[PDB]
Formats: sequence, C-alpha cells, structure tokens
Amino acid sequence: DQALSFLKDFLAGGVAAAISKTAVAPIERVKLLLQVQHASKQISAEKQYKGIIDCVVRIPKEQGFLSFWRGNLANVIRYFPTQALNFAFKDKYKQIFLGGVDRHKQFWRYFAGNLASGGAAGATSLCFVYPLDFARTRLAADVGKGAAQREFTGLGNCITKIFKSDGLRGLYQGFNVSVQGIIIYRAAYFGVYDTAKGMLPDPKNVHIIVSWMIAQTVTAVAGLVSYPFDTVRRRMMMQSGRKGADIMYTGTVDCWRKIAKDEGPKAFFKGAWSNVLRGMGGAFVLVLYDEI
Ligand SMILES: C=C1[C@@H]2CC[C@H]3[C@]4(C)C[C@H](O[C@H]5O[C@H](CO)[C@@H](OS(=O)(=O)O)[C@H](OS(=O)(=O)O)[C@H]5OC(=O)CC(C)C)CC(C(=O)O)(C(=O)O)[C@H]4CC[C@]3(C2)[C@H]1O
Ligand SMILES: CCCCCCCCCCCC(=O)NCCC[N+](C)(C)[O-]
Repeated sequence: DQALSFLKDFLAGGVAAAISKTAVAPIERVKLLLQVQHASKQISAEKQYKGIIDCVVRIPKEQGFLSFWRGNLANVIRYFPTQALNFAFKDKYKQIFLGGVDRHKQFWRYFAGNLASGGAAGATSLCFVYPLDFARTRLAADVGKGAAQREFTGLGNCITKIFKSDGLRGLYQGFNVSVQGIIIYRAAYFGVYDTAKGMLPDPKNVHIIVSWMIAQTVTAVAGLVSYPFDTVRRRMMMQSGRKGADIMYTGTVDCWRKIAKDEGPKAFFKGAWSNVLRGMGGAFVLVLYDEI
C-alpha cells in the first residue's frame, strides 16, 4: 500500500513509455508528414515526400538528423497527466458502464459497456492532454530548416502561438473525430482479439513469439480500421492558425468530404503503413526495454 511503491511504479511506467515512443519517433514523424503534408503551408505539392524512404533520406539533410524527434517532447510528457487522470476516472467508468453485467450471459451489453468505458476514459483524459497531441502533430509537420524558418520552435511556443490566434478551440481541433476513433479502435481491437483467441490459440501454450506476433497483429488491424478517423483528426489539427479563405476544412464532415473528393478514398490511409511499423517497433522496444 506504500505510497512510495505506487510512485515508483508510476514513474517506471512513465520511463518505459518515454523510451519506446522516443525510440519510434522518427518513423512516427514520417507517418505524420505523409498523413498531413497535403494540409501543410510550407510543403508545395512539388516538394511533398514521395514516401517513407524518400522521407527518411530527406529530413536529415533538409532539417537535421535531430529533427526526426521534432515534437517528441509531448510524447514523453503525456503519460503522466494521462495516467494521473485514469487513476481517478478509469475504474469508475468501468463500474458505471459494466457494474452488474454478466460477461458470459450478456455478451453485447458487456461489449457496449466496454466501448463506452474506454470511450469515456479516453475523452476525459483528452480533455486535458489533447493540446499535447495537437502540438506533437503541428511540430512534427513543421519542416522549417532552421529557427528562422520554423513554424513553431517548440512545445510551449506551438501551444501559446496557436492559443493567441485561435484561443482554446485551436488547441482542440479534431477532438470529436478522435473520440469516435477511440471507440472504433477499441471495437476493432476487442472484436478481432476475441475472434482470434477462439481460432488458433487454445489456452495459450504456444511460444512467446507467436503469442507476441498475434498481439501485434491485433494492434495493427485495429489501427488500420480506425486510421481514416486519425487522418481527418490530424488534418483538422492542421487548420489551427489559419484564417479566412485559408481554411481548408470548415468542419469534420467537410474534412471527410474534401479528402475524399480532392485526394481520393485511398488518401485516408496516407502514412498508414508507416503507422503499422511505428506500432510494431514501439512494442518491440518495450520488450527490449523490460529485458534490461
Ligand atoms: C482516430 C484515432 C485513431 C484510433 C484511436 C486513437 C488511439 C489508437 C487510442 C489509444 O489507446 C487507448 O486504447 C487502449 C486499447 O484499447 C487503452 O488501453 S486499455 O484501457 O488498457 O484497454 C488505452 O487506455 S489507457 O487506459 O491506457 O489510457 C487507451 O488510451 C487512451 O484513452 C489514451 C488518451 C491519451 C486518449 C491511445 C493512442 C495509441 O496510439 O495507442 C495513443 O495516443 O497513445 C491513440 C492514437 C490516436 C488515435 C488513432 C486517434 O487519433
Ligand atoms: C476485422 C476486420 C473487419 C474489416 C475492416 C475493414 C476496414 C476498412 C477501413 C474502413 C475505414 C472506416 O472505418 N471508415 C468509416 C467511414 C465513416 N464516415 C462515413 C462517417 O466517415
């Protein structure tokens, strides 16, 4: 019950999360650039990154090797407020949406309860940490080659600059679709894993390896299914700071339509492969980390 033990666990978790996310930040930046460069003010269509390889080879000489971690501070910080918030809300939402439900005799009522609980805890946390996700994205998208060409010079600068021009709404652009995404993601994750645990994995006796790959596969699939929601989310974040006729999307719905009509249905998955890689590498660093 030691408050000390709890603090130690809390910090250790924050350290682990900070290491894995920092580790895959380069590939995450590529994912973000490909996903949002269409809505960038600095990237002309001619200078757009042609892909992962074209992207990884260009940013070092274009903006400096260190720029691979541009916007990563938000990544190492988010964990703390996020987990602090879960400590006060997470279990309460579970009790609220799942209390009294028999998991075995009421599959769907349980399923829905699970989604509402995850969705409620996620939206609640985001009410506080979303600006961090916002800045992580806007900084990642910034391709300035030096302090003078930087659209934002850092986490604090991004948040303050946007706040001054758009107020709070600017820092929360894309909030709603992100929550929809959280629910779709959770629905796909549990839906797949559920169907999975049935076929091929009897009382999990298989090697740790296959047991890991399977967990990664469920994550990748859940990430793909909800990816479109992530793309309009980030594209909306790119609107903050813009004014008048400069605004590409007037709302989430307008965003969905615009992307579909101006870029094509496949465009919703720009960066999706990079995202799959990012997720895998992230999980691989944690195991690599826990073993040291
Ligand atoms: C439209 C979308 C896409 C689909 C939904 C989300 C996540 C995948 C959704 C996700 O992560 C969520 O899903 C997990 C799996 O079901 C769930 O774990 S569980 O409780 O153990 O089941 C996490 O819960 S928490 O308890 O740890 O807090 C939950 O985190 C949140 O609620 C984090 C808030 C900051 C939002 C977190 C996250 C991640 O990459 O994994 C993260 O930022 O770290 C999001 C990335 C952004 C999108 C991508 C959003 O743009
Ligand atoms: C277990 C595998 C199931 C197969 C899943 C196949 C996913 C293909 C990705 C679909 C992307 C998606 O969700 N778009 C929802 C559009 C919703 N609106 C119209 C409101 O914008």
